[PDB]
Amino acid sequence: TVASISSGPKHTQKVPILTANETGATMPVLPSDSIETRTTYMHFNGSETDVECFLGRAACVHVTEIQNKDATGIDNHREAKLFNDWKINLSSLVQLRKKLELFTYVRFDSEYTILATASQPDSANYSSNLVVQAMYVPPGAPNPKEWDDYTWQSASNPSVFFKVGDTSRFSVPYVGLASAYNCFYDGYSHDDAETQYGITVLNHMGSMAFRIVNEHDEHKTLVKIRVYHRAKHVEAWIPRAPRALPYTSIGRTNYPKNTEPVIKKRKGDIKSY
Amino acid sequence: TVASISSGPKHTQKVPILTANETGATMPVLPSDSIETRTTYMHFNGSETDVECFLGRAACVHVTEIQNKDATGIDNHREAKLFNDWKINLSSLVQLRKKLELFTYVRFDSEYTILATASQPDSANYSSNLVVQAMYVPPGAPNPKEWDDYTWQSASNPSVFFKVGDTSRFSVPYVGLASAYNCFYDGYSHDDAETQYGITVLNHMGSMAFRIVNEHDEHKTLVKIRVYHRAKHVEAWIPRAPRALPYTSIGRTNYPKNTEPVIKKRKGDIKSY
Amino acid sequence: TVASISSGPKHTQKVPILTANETGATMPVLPSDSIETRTTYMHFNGSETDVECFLGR
Amino acid sequence: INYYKDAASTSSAGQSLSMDPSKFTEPVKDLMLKGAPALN
Amino acid sequence: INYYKDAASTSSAGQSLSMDPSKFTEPVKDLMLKGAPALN
Amino acid sequence: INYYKDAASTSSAGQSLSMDPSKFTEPVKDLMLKGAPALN
Amino acid sequence: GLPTTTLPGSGQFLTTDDRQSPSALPNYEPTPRIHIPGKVHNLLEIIQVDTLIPMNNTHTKDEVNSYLIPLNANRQNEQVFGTNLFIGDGVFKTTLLGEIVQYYTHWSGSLRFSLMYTGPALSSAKLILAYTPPGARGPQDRREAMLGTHVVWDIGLQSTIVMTIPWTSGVQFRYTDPDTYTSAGFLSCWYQTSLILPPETTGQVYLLSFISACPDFKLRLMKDTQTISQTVALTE
Amino acid sequence: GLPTTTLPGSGQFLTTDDRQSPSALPNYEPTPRIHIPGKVHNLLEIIQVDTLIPMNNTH
Amino acid sequence: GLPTTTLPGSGQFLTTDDRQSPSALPNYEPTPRIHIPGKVHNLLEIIQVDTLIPMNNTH
Amino acid sequence: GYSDRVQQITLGNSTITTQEAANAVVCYAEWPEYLPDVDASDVNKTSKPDTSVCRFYTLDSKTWTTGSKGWCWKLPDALKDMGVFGQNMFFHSLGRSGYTVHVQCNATKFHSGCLLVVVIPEHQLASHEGGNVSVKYTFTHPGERGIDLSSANEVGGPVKDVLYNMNGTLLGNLLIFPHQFINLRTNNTATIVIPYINSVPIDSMTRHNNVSLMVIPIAPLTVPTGATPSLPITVTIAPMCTEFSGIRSKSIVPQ
Ligand SMILES: OCCOCOCc1cc(CCCCCOc2c(Cl)cc(C3=NCCO3)cc2Cl)on1
Ligand SMILES: OCCOCOCc1cc(CCCCCOc2c(Cl)cc(C3=NCCO3)cc2Cl)on1
Repeated sequence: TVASISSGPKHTQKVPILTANETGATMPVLPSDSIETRTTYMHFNGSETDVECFLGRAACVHVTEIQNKDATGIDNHREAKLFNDWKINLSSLVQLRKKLELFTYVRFDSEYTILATASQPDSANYSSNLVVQAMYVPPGAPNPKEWDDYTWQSASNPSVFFKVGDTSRFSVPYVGLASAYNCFYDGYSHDDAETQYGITVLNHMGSMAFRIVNEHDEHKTLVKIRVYHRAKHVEAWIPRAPRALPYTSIGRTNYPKNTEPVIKKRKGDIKSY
Repeated sequence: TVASISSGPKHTQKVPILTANETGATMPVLPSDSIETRTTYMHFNGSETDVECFLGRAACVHVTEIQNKDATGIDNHREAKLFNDWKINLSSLVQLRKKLELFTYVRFDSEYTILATASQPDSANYSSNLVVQAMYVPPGAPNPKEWDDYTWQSASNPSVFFKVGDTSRFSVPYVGLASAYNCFYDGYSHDDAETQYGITVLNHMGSMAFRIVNEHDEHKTLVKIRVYHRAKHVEAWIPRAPRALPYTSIGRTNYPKNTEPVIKKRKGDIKSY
Repeated sequence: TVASISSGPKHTQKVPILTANETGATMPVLPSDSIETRTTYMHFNGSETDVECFLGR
Repeated sequence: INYYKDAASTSSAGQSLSMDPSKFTEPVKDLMLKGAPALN
Repeated sequence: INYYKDAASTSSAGQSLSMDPSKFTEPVKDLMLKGAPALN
Repeated sequence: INYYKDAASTSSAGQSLSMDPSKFTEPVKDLMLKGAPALN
Repeated sequence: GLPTTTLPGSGQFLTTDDRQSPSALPNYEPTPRIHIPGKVHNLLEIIQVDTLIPMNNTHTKDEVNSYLIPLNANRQNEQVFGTNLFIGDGVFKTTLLGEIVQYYTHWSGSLRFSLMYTGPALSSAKLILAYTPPGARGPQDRREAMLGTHVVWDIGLQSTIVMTIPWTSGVQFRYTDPDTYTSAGFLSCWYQTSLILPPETTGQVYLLSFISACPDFKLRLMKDTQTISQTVALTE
Repeated sequence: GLPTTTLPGSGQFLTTDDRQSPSALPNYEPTPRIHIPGKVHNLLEIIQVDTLIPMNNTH
Repeated sequence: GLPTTTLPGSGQFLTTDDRQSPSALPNYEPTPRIHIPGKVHNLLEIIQVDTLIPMNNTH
Repeated sequence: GYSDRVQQITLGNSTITTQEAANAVVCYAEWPEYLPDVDASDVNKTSKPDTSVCRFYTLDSKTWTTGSKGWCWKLPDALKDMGVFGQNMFFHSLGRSGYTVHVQCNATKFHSGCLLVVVIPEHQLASHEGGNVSVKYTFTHPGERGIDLSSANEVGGPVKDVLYNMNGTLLGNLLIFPHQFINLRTNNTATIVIPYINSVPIDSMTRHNNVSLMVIPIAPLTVPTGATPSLPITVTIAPMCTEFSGIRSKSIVPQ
């Protein structure tokens, strides 16, 4: 492939460099339209800018935490982090979020990696070996109320059991209801006067639920869960302007008030170098 | 292959042993040009002197250390070794350095092995099990400021998570900007009067960043990281004189003052055996 | 596979929507027996409702 | 590839792709045609 | 070799090697030739 | 068998078995024959 | 039982590796795809669309006005604007090009810089745009500027002028984050003759300026952008 | 000895995965199947049989 | 699931072994090679060039 | 003697002529088309009123003055009350449509000024409150009036800051969306053909707008000396290939 062809002096009536940008086109002008060039080859394919590659590496999408401790006398397991949950979503952590929102609709399978590490902040004789269990919990299946409810039987709901310190990995097909996931949605769930705006009404995928299977030892053990997400089989439509201001909320486009100028001011003139 | 052919008495006008070294050549003289020889075969190929073999074994290129401890009240994580970094480079440890600098330009893929072991120098009930994470951090991606910054999300930056005591291994293609890496560079980054000389201005590859993912236990744990590097797919050009004096700096050729004579003095005469 | 065929106005002596449930049958009535439909395809096989799948986790 | 000798040890079965609701939805003795009168 | 039955479980896809910027760079209704006048 | 997609991930290269010292040992412009006088 | 040996790296999680995994939802059937206009395949497809450069960066809070390069009637010989070409920083940095370049470590290729004139139709002007390849200082006067890559632009019916910064380089890749060795030059613009307004007209006229990449362009070695960060996880 | 590398997920138990296992009862012979009317293959077969709706829910 | 057995040496790191590894930079395209005079292939090529001997070591 | 410059668009019972055009943009290089069966889901036959809905409606005019910040209309909202298009809209459960948008602004060869005319698929607005405040319905359904970016923040309304596109992105990059400029010195109209863009084959026309049309002054209007300091901008829009499905009782929507 040639990156530049050889081109010499020109004295024409045919001027490729004068255009009318009002038309909305970006005319494909090249170095050889306005200087004299020599042949050179590309030596490159643009492999690593493919959208599959761009969205295809694992990104941290969520960090939560649960603890193993005596539940005796706990009136609210959920509240003691005896177990916990995640209202699933991807736009919670921003690094990956800015990348996805370069597109309007996106379609992909997900591969998830879950790393779990334990901490024992206060005096323990040892490090126990805990098994985590972490059940998907669809929009419409009982949310588990205690850390050892019938829910955890998970007879119809996929669940994975792995050890703290290890990693769990599995992959879920594209579960969207439509043909693509909306990265943006300028609509409502119905025409009510006070319903929520955005995608949070679309992006309704149920939540994920972690717990330790082990009963309690004499000390307490903090287990912190990190969920990583990798898109595989990516398809993206309609590019948009990149995010400039900071994010404030999952699912709304809102930016913070009295934010700071995002364009760097010159130290000098327009004329400055 | 014959290592020596059979050759007998000679009384010629054709003298292969008289030459003129002023020409710059090393004339290919053999035993059979000046004594009577018998046939012998080589029985050998020179396999283990191939440059791929010479530069192809893992060498320790870096030892760093980070600790897991309560960051509560630490004003400078980087400074507490709560995490740490490496300004990537290869000429930091000398064994491998002398080997590479036998050549002027070198091109290869790298395979890296990272061993992490833990130490608990002061009273602990136990040995905790820590997971290390160690993100590449290109010349132009945010350097992570705390041990748990958004940076560690590493949504676009390759990172590996492995356990202390284990080893991590992965391989990075030849990332040089030119066609080869310069082992030497007699230039500057621009024609300023005070800019730095050498390759340190060329050899600008960003740094590598390690941290423990675990929160803190009651005791403190020292984790010491050793990075090993193995060249694979090696290509080397222009041999040079081997390094004689000791090294003083990454990237400059400078030797120490009042160094010692590097040529061993005879215990005796020129005539001595 | 078609999920619905195209069907238009009807003025018949042949009424598929009147039945006698006392018989014990569930007559296979479709949208196109009582409204005007357009063609659409199924795009689906019913894979995940197989009893092997239902009892297989 | 089965690595094991016994049939019980093989993985899940593969979709019936059988599907015939008529034993349940139309177990009538004399065939009913949709469109023809139910009771003649 | 896929070891798994479902398509979601396969590795990353392979490069589009599609690449056609004209839907974005030249969505004009009447074709513009480089070198010819923009507005006639 | 390569298990990985990228070339950097393959094992070490295999012996040049190239070997030609003359660029280093005899870079002279006019060819010198062993046995003939060095300087004529 | 077949004998195996495990190698260094066993059990590691590399966020960039690409392997198979069990599906959690065996046998599930995804929604059919329908057609949607606009599919993107390569980021290289989109960085060829031009977007506006806030060249007039001299303000103090972001404003629509930093997209406008002003022009003065009747000045002769003088300089309209100047900038270095660190596409990953400074004016370029918020543009789509700048914004994507920042996801990669290295770039190589030609850039297309165009200026669209917005003054009254009955006015006229001749400007010179100059590209100064690495190695010299930003030009200080047109004489200096005109000795490097330049285009005399004659403002006419055809409203825009497309200047190309042809890839001039020893090393075949440059860093997107500004680096010296790897630096790309300067871009300046001066009056060639001068802007002239028709009667009954007055004041400043402005040029809009765009940047996009030529088909020439290469970007490699993905990394994280300095353009976005956060201090606590967001919630709904 | 063939060189291997284990990936993330090794040792996990996913209730939905489908793999082979050793049989605890090697060589055992199950009872023959006889014919039984009524076999169900898909839940889609049965949701087409109609059932009564307690529409008058007001009690 | 295929049955395996691990041998002595599993998990060791031998600095001299030569195996495959995942690339951290999937799909990256290295700079083209250009021609450079002087390529070395074997250390045996270079030890045939003669160099001076500090024979007079007596200093 | 055909110029890129003169054009005629006849759609239904209405025709537009421009003698000073700058080509026309067809979003993503695709022209509006009906919904194919292979893409269909709802089993209902759809209704295609054709020429009674696919004609040109001219919205009420705006006034560009030196202080203008820009205006924003949403589709199909802007047309919610135009003739039979609108009735169909409130009466069917689902509908789908593409449009031809023609923005008009003429001046003289002494004026200067340049407007950006852009179509943004799925333009989800931001609350000026920050945090996770929502933007109430009424605020994103201004009807033919559209939203005036130089009007004041209101409560439950969107933010109206132009350098941020009403969503946290910079004005400068709107050029990645199908768009066309109106530069008084060149141009006097802008025309964009919009194909139907959604993640579902057909949708509700009232709970979801699928494009915002935005007209933004970028180079300020500058009139000749002692000229009146303002110009009107007119927007005329025509639904094209419209289909409605799932007819019934007639939606009732807030406010
Ligand atoms: O705003 C950013 C981009 O917008 C596009 O869409 C964003 C998005 C991404 C997702 C994820 C959907 C849910 C993933 C599939 O769910 C799971 C999970 Cl998260 C875990 C398991 C699981 N099984 C055993 C253990 O865990 C199974 C399923 Cl189906 O939901 N919405
Ligand atoms: O002076 C001695 C010889 O001179 C030649 O060049 C010397 C030299 C060698 C190198 C190494 C370049 C950087 C290596 C590639 O970088 C990495 C690293 Cl060091 C780690 C990871 C990584 N990914 C996940 C974890 O770590 C990824 C990449 Cl691309 O940089 N310069």
